[PDB]
Amino acid sequence: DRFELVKYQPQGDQPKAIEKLVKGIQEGKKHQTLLGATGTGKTFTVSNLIKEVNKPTLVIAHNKTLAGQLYSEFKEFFPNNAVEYFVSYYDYYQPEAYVPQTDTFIEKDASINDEIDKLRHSATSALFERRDVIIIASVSCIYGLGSPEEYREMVVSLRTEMEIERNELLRKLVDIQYARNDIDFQRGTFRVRGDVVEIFPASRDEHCVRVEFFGDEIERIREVDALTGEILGDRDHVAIFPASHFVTRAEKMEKAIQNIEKELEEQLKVMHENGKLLEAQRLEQRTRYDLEMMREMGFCSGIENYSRHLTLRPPGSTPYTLLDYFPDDFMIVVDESHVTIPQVRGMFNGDQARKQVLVDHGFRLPSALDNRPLRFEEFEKHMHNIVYVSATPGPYEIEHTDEMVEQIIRPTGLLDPLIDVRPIEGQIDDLIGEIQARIERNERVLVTTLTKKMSEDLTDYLKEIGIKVNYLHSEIKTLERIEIIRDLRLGKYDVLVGINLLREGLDIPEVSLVAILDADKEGFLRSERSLIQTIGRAARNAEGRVIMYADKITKSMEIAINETKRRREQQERFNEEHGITPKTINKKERQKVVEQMEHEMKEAAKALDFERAAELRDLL
Amino acid sequence: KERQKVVEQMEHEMKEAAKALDFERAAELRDLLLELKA
DNA sequence: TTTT
Ligand SMILES: Nc1ncnc2c1ncn2[C@@H]1O[C@H](COP(=O)(O)OP(=O)(O)O)[C@@H](O)[C@H]1O
Repeated sequence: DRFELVKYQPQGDQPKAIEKLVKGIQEGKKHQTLLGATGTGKTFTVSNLIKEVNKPTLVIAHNKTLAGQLYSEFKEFFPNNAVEYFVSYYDYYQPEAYVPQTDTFIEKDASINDEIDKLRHSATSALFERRDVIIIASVSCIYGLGSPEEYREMVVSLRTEMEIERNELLRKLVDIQYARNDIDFQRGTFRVRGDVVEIFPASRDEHCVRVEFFGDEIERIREVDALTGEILGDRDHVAIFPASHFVTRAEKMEKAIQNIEKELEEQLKVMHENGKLLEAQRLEQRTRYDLEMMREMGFCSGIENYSRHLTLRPPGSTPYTLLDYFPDDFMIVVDESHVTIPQVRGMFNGDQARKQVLVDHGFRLPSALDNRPLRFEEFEKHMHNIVYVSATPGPYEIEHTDEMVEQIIRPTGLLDPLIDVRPIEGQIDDLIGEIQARIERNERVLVTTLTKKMSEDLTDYLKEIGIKVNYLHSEIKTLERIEIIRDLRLGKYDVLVGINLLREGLDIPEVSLVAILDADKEGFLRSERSLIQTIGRAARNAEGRVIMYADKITKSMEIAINETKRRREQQERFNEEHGITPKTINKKERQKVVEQMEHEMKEAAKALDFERAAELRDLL
Repeated sequence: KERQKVVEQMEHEMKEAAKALDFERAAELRDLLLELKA
């Protein structure tokens, strides 16, 4: 079950980085940190690590876009091993919560995205079928999922020449959440024509399994294209896995409704005892309806709130998560650990706050808190070997690593950027001329401001002057941010102005200067981490530069600038010694009418009506 | 997988030309994609 | 930006 890594070849200090990481695992180190400067080919080093050490491995990312971005990259890297994608199947999700300040109730609202649910089944099922598995996951991997042991157990195993009656197979299929559907054959479904059962495994939406009977004997098991009926391959064994990650059998369920009534009675005593009358009226009203529905249907909305009860498991119990579907001997790679670790930690506490106000006000039983992500202590318990990837490791990462593993040599020898510090007086003006110059070399600019105020003004200033610019409002969704970045790349804007440039996908090779206003102001935005990552955006260009405007040099500035300067020096040492040349890898009435024609254009692109999209483009 | 890999790749590239506003190229791809489905 |  080896990993088969598939166009590059370790360049720069990649070999050395890989060497240390692997050795580090071999030495059985629990925490290592790959201190990779931006643009150094971090995901490729990780890839090499994975191949040499040969464990199933979990890759955690802070946002879904990056996650998707790595997934793509790893499917290309290991075309022959199971790369999987474990994220939230919610395409929209407005949680249930209560606001006491206004006595109003947010109903849970949610649309499940079929493609993702499939990719999550693809993921958990893969961990049971083979060892050559990479999963790219969000913090979804610390949220809850049925017992891996109950799931591994509820697998229907078919093999040719097996004895088994067709209808018996059907029973088993229903007990694990499959749905007989003859007219609309989709994943999660099976269909029957005489001696042929066709199951559409929940983890596929393209291929299915055809089980041809003769009496009570499986004759052959085929893989077929579901739409067509075209045969892809015979199998002598097939594992069909549950079509859902949390199935309660009727027997478990009866006892649960019991336990929920007992909990409920206990809780009512305590509220009535404390004169929380309104809250008990509601707790009981709600819990009782939920219960009726569970006797009638073995289903109610918000059923997940009762999850711990459906496991028959004792209070305070750690959820089962993806972490649990892995072998004991597994590896975790934490991309952007400075952001991702905080995020992994903040999940339990953000979750428990929301539910406690719901429970205090009687919308949910206390047992509802047992439906939670993991505490970080619990996460920690699944740490066999863990590699942290960051140009700016966080405190957790530093504290637990013995020696960093640095990776600073970019593939095309692209250098860390030159930094100018200049004073706060003349700021806007000095900057203005640095932008004009840049517009003249068909190059782009990022400027970071501390505030909404300064960002807004300077943007209006730029526009007033006939410069093309966009203000990245913190309220901008990444989907939108990407339209804007692209536009910057293409030249529809020449400058971007914002507060946080460390927002996703801001790494663009056409950017030749990064201006940092109010650099000496420390805080979050001018910490060593921020400064560095911000400096980071100027290193995708053979000419990259950074101007920090500041009246003094702060501890943050010092460490930031110093590190940039050490790196650039080694990257030049190397470049020289290796003969490499740094190459770049690569008006109110009109405002409203353009916004509406851009929508109608984006719309026609999606419909693939590319001729209409172009009429609209040439309009704009 | 090999035929669908090509299709999935033509697909990506076609969304990509749309996003560059290279709609000309996007149509060309579209029309090509249609023929292979057929 | 992320989750139920
Ligand atoms: N060994 C290599 N040889 C050639 N090119 C590489 C190599 N490793 C990475 N690259 C490419 O060069 C660029 C820099 O890598 P990137 O993934 O941006 O690194 P990071 O994850 O540190 O930002 C990427 O587009 C990457 O695909």
